[PDB]
Amino acid sequence: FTVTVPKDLYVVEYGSNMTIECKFPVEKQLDLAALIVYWEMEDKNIIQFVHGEEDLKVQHSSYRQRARLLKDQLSLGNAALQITDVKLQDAGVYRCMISYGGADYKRITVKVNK
Amino acid sequence: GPDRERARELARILLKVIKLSDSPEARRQLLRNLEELAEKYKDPEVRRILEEAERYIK
Ligand SMILES: [Br-]
Repeated sequence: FTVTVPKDLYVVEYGSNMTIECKFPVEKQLDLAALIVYWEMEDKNIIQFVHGEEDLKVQHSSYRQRARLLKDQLSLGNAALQITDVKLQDAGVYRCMISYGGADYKRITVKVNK
Repeated sequence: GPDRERARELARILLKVIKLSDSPEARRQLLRNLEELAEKYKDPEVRRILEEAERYIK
């Protein structure tokens, strides 16, 4: 079981939206009761998608109303994180962890320019 | 080296989700991932993370 990222280094502008792709193998129909998707940066919980459901109370405040998992993509094996209106505090190392018949994770480094 | 450091980092993530999860099934699934990591890397840091995680499998 391998998680792969097509782009592990982002250089984004202040005020941009950014989409970070995080891919995992799906050789069947997606079995939602076996899937966990987790996104963080530093120790900030961004996305915690557990077996088809999310807990809004777990998401860090600085990502409330600004970060979302593109759930349409999950059936294709892409657990893409979308972040709206990027600011300097969003620079850093993002981590995407997938557990789906095995576990893996990737790091994505995000520089914010302005 | 770096692969071991990645395994330790993944293990820490698995523990975090366990602590913040409601679902016994999710917790068991992540614990399985941890034992899979312990089985592969035979690492004392992964082991201690696994030991702490086992305390949350209620
Ligand atoms: Br990585």
